[PDB]
Amino acid sequence: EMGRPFIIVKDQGNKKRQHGLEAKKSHILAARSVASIIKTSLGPRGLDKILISPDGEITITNDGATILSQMELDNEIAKLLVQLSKSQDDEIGDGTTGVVVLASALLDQALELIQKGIHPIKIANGFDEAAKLAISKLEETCDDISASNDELFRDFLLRAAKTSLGSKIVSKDHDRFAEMAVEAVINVMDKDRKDVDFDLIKMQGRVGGSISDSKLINGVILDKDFSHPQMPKCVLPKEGSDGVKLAILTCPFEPPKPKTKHKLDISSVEEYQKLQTYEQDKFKEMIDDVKKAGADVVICQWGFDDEANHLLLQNDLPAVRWVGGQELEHIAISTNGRIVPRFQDLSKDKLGTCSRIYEQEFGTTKDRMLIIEQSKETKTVTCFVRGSNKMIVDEAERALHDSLCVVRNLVKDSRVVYGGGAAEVTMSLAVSEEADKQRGIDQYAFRGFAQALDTIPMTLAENSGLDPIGTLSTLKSKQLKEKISNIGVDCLGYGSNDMKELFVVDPFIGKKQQILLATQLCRMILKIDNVIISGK
Amino acid sequence: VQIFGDQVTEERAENARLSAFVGAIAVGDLVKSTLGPKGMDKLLQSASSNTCMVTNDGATILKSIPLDNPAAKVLVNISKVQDDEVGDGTTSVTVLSAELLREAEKLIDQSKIHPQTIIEGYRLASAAALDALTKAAVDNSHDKTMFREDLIHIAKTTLSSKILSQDKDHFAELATNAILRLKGSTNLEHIQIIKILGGKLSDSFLDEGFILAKKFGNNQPKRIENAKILIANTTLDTDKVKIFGTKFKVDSTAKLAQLEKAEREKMKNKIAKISKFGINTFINRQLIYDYPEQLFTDLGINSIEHADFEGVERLALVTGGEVVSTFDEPSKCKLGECDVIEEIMLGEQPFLKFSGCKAGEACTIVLRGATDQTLDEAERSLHDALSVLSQTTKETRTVLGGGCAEMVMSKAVDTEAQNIDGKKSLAVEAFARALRQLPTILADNAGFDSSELVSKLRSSIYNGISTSGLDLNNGTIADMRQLGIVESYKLKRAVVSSASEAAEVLLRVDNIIRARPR
Amino acid sequence: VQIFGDQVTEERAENARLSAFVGAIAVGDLVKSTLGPKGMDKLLQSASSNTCMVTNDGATILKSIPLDNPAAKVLVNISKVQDDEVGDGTTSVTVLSAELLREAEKLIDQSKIHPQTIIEGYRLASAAALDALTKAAVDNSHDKTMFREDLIHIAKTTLSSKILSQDKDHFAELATNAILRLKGSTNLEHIQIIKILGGKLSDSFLDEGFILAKKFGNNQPKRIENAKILIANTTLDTDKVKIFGTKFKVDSTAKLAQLEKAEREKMKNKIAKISKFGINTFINRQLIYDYPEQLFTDLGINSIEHADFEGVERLALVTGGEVVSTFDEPSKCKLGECDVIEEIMLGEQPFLKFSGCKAGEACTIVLRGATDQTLDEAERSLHDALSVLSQTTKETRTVLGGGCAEMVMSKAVDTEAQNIDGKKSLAVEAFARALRQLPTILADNAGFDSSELVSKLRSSIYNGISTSGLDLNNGTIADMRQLGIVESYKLKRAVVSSASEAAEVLLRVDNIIRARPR
Amino acid sequence: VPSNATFKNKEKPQEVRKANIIAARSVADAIRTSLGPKGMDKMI
Ligand SMILES: Nc1ncnc2c1ncn2[C@@H]1O[C@H](COP(=O)(O)OP(=O)(O)O)[C@@H](O)[C@H]1O
Ligand SMILES: Nc1ncnc2c1ncn2[C@@H]1O[C@H](COP(=O)(O)OP(=O)(O)O)[C@@H](O)[C@H]1O
Ligand SMILES: Nc1ncnc2c1ncn2[C@@H]1O[C@H](COP(=O)(O)OP(=O)(O)O)[C@@H](O)[C@H]1O
Ligand SMILES: [Mg+2]
Ligand SMILES: [Mg+2]
Ligand SMILES: [Mg+2]
Repeated sequence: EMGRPFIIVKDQGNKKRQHGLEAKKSHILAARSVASIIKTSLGPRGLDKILISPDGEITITNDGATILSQMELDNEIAKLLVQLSKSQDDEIGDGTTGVVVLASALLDQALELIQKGIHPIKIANGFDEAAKLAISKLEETCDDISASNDELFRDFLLRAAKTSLGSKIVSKDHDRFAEMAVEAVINVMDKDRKDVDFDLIKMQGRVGGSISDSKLINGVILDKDFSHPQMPKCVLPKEGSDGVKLAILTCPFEPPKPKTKHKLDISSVEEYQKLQTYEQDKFKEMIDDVKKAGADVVICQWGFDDEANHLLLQNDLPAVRWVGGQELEHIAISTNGRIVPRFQDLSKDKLGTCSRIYEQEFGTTKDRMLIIEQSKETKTVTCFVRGSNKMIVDEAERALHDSLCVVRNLVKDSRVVYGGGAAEVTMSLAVSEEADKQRGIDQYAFRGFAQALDTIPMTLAENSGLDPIGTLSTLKSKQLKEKISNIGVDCLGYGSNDMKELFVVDPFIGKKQQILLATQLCRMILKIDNVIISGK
Repeated sequence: VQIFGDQVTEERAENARLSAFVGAIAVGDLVKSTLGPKGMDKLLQSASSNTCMVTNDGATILKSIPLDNPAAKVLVNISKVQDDEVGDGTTSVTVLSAELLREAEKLIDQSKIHPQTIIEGYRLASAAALDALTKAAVDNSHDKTMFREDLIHIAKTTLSSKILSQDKDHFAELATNAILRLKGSTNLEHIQIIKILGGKLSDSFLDEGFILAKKFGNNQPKRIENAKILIANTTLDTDKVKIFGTKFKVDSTAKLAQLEKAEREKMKNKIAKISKFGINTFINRQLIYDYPEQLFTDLGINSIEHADFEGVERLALVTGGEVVSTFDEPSKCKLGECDVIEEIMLGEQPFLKFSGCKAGEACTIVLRGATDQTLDEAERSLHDALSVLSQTTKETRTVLGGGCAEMVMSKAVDTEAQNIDGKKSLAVEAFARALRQLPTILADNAGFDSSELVSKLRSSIYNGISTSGLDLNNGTIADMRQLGIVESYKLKRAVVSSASEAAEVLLRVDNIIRARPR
Repeated sequence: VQIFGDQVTEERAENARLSAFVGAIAVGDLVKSTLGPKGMDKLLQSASSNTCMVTNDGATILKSIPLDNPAAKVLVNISKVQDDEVGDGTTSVTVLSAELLREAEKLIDQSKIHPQTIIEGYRLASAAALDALTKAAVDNSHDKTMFREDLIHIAKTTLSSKILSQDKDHFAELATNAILRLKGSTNLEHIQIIKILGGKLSDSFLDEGFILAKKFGNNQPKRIENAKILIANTTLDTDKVKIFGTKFKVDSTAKLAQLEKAEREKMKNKIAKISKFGINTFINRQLIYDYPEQLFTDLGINSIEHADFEGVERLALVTGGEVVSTFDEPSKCKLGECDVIEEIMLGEQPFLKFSGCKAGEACTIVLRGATDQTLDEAERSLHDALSVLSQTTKETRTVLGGGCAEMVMSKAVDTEAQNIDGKKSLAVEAFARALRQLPTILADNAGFDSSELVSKLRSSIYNGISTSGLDLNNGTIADMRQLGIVESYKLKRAVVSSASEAAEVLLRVDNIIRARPR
Repeated sequence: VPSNATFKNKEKPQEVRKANIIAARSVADAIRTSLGPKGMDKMI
């Protein structure tokens, strides 16, 4: 110091540092603080958790990404775990909780190896070689399902659909949600059974009713009523016709005006009466254009005034207002129609086709929500989910979203594996076997990853209330006795640790992604030596 | 290592379940007094502007009161959905869902049952519960006279809980006539409840017509006969053309005198097209200015101004006509009819009385009561009464109440508990014992015994009489068909499903995370 | 109005009650984990001076923790006096008192029974319980071998919950041998607890004679064979003469030198009076000055100074002689004899060990351990054991333990529950469920299923046999006479009587008046 | 198999025992450096 103010970085006294062994203990214990939150949540016997936002709204969730997303944290090590769960949620949409506890399992076993004095790069290189070795083994042992016909391929989705719904609420009606989830993909799929578009199916929840009232409808959900409700609510098609002849327009019902600011000057009373004639003839020509086109229901983007209500009512033409542009993207794909810009380009080939249009109340005074249904298979399915609470229907959205994502993973060819703790133990005993001859300096590194994989079965043992040591001892001895590797920890106690029989399947791409994100983050956290953090 | 920020309350221990369970018990005990016919009304003291509010419904109470517990929000939200869905039975969901968590508390503490086992028993117990209502219901659709009698007894049951327990004999006829008036339209927005303070509570009535809140403008008469009603939604007053870029290039003010005259000529021409229909009354939603008002005087047409858009829907259906605009084509357009129109006065504000209309697809109810709080309670009651009776038309099946609905569920639930031998039987019995408490609090509010009176109802049903129930005026068991009280199937289906699923929420919670307030 | 003034909390009949019951729940849940053999010890951190305290006794847990709740102060005081009376069983009073109020909370809410009616059921239920407890007891002390064996079983049952649960087979001999050496004298002041750091828990050995932490003088020898022991409550210090108010007027310092000669000659003649008996040691209560200390050298007398008040009686009873101060008449006051007066060292502090005394009416328990927190637990553990076994000498009747005393008492209560008419019979059954909840908690702390063992124990005892009990090591029902589990009759009588009075005080409450604190 | 004979409530003793173990081990890490001939001295 030598008396002068010895300052280097701006805000010297505010920020701190941390190094040596104490920096590591702050990292591993920070992961254990997050792992204790996730450990009591994972598995079918888990428990939900309430996340209170600053605005007073709550969300009852048991998925690791939504928990960590709405969690106000200060430690940076947990903030990387917040993004790891979000990484698993965005792409695969399965295993968020698993990655958080698996990455902590690698971190917890790494704490013992740091005490022995192994360099962190040798620790990180050991998990990288062990992770690829486990992926290379699990890719050989899993079987392909593409040889079976379409009748049995539907059953494999039901195996994974019941797996994803369970462990979540919506696990009662889960037998019908599995059929409803599989029925959504039967309508929306490619003929070659590959690269299905997920953006065609959007999520839509409704606060009201009960879970039993939910059903399948192929159409669009609009949160609005028809214009001037004097007409009958449920419009029917003609006796002989191809359909209702849906019409969509991105032009409001008005006289044509320039987009630029204009100044229409009327210097005479004769020109003023022609403006009155021009005002009326445009509305007369407009309703005659849609009349000759044969449209029954009209969808307008930018709304219209009250003059067109009576012209549309007399001709038996329902209509709506303030339909957003995102919904028109959904209407054109569902009804297979083309959106015309204007009336001069109006033609009968661009109009859509759907079965029927109708509206119901759902209760007393809530709001009139529009419903559309198709008479055949189309490229659009809109799940109509009901719920007794706002948190129930909110959790049912992200639960069913993960269900469709798990089925989306199975659309990829030859990616199936039987889970239930079997995938963890079958990848664990081989790593310990390789260490016996690949000893080197990294012998304990393989043993750490072998013990870290087994923690997820022990996590299931804690939630199910069984003895962990007796469970892992029986599974390890059974895997050594017989090379059949589809036996896992069954929590619902249906008897039989065997599992193809229970029907538990998880996607192969999802399971290998667990150790990848876990190992890839553990390689990053172990590199940190200096921890500089500034004050808020 | 405190990963969370400053001022972050987290509970990851037994206190989390205790804090979530005690919150529902506090919300549960708050509404125990409001249940039943002998229940006491409650009083709300607002924090802003001293605006008091007297209400018996639990949905309005719990939404108004502030509660920071996350468990309280679930009881607030399940009551809001029940208030919006059916409009009745909100306090039953609040007290039953809290009692299910109350009964589930001792299983967690004393017997040490897993939370997944308690919900698993409630799944099978709720399944057998709804199956009891499948066989216990009765369809009275084959006869309209019996269905007319069913709407009476449902009005007797719903209106008895509110302050109108004495005057329910008169409003039961008023309530059922409004439903037969609507002839199946379950939209509650088509009934205008005009609030009038003063007079006796039994002075309410239901006139065959639509009562306006406003009067005629300047000189149009009060009493007329054989008036043709025409409704319009367009401006009809100083017509600002659809493009606002219009202008007048005026070279001299003498020509601008002709332009303003031309605006009066087209308006004079528009009113001339109204006279082609040959009408005597004209109604428009926009407020009418002076110039078009004057031209109706010579034609002998009445004018009403500033009608609300929600009232135009009620006005069109009572009159039976149609809202007409673009008056060049009078042939295709339709207009209503009425026998007599007369302006009346109920209190200080005058109103327009319509009577003798052809269509009767809507009505208006005029309430008369001492205070604005009693009048408001009346509105909340009739709204809850008409909401249940409106859904009774689409859901014709009904269920007998008075403790018989909860007990016949428990008769089937207790039967199924033996065929599921193991530890799940205690959970199903807890669901059964939770249903016994609804007739218990109904007896406690009237000041009767909780054990002996429920014990007599227990023995009466197992003997082979599925029509026995509680009678509170005398304090003994009586037949429900003779007394004439019955609820709808959608109501009992809703409260059992809402209270069941509400118990599933706060049983799957172990950790409570509280971030900072904003 | 406001008569009580500012900052005065008042409660009335719904805030008054349910604040004591939740306080009874709050104080009961703390001591729930400490009950039984598999109970976990609670650690208490002081607010000042960073003083920690490891303790299992429920009284000591409530002594240190501050509790502003008035209802919890009742449980604080009843554990204090229970520790004063018996010394063991304070946790059972707090648990049984809390569960009696937990049951009575449900009888007031669910069954809607008056509080006075609940007490009248508890009076008859407590009378039936004590009558069954009196008849279930068994006589003892007729055979000294059986009396020796029962004290060993009582010591094993007492130390099973403390830290000495693993070494109770060895400490039972140490506990019971000291009590028989008292020769009927019931007093705990005759037993010393010397704190020694080092060793392990099972290194505590039985001492022959009496040992204490004192030291010889500067010039005294190490060993004297067959030493005569004397105890002086005397002042061998600067005696002064006691007519305070004596001063010395001096005309010349010649006689003042002879006056100081007389002071030394005065004390010389006093030490010469000691040598007339021919003793070998001299024990004084207070400090001995150097001039008396030098005079014991040539006469062959040992010297021990600064003896505590308790140490005088503790050493005199082992010696057999009486405390002498006058030293005038050598005829009376026959002294004892000790063979080995050689001191030993246990740790870093030498202790004077005696052996081969006339009588052993006072004893000393030498303890070895690692941490002082464990030695403090060792002190409180054996203090409860020696207190129970000391009162077992005067009160001979005993009763079987292992949870059988609770269920056999509830058998007569359930038998007398049927013939009592009215609503108080439910309160009589509530008392029975309170007795049943103690063995329910014994199975919870051990980690085994509680409903099965309580159901098997309850069904087994009603068959006709009354010797069955809970075996928490194996997790099944077994014979208590084989395992050797028995407790005193006055212990369970005090627990049931104190718990009955505990519920009676808190159930007769209707208002709370909390004045302003100083 | 599952949902029988027990349910482990009051997991705060498990959380407290973990906090006491890591608290004792963190103090032991400072004393661990002073072991053996190649240990170091401490000034307080
Ligand atoms: N019904 C079931 N039977 C057996 N195992 C299941 C069942 N449902 C889920 N699991 C297992 O529980 C583990 C954790 O899944 P979970 O945490 O619920 O999914 P996510 O991590 O995507 O939230 C998975 O490895 C899976 O194998
Ligand atoms: N006169 C009566 N006799 C017998 N039972 C009655 C009588 N009046 C009301 N009840 C009972 O009291 C209950 C009142 O419920 P209610 O207060 O309407 O619930 P909520 O207010 O939650 O809709 C009904 O279930 C009905 O069976
Ligand atoms: N070895 C044992 N086997 C079975 N039960 C025991 C055993 N030791 C004690 N108990 C039971 O524990 C209960 C309370 O023991 P106690 O010594 O009073 O503990 P505390 O001093 O903490 O109150 C007694 O009722 C007794 O039945
Ligand atoms: Mg999942
Ligand atoms: Mg009601
Ligand atoms: Mg004891």
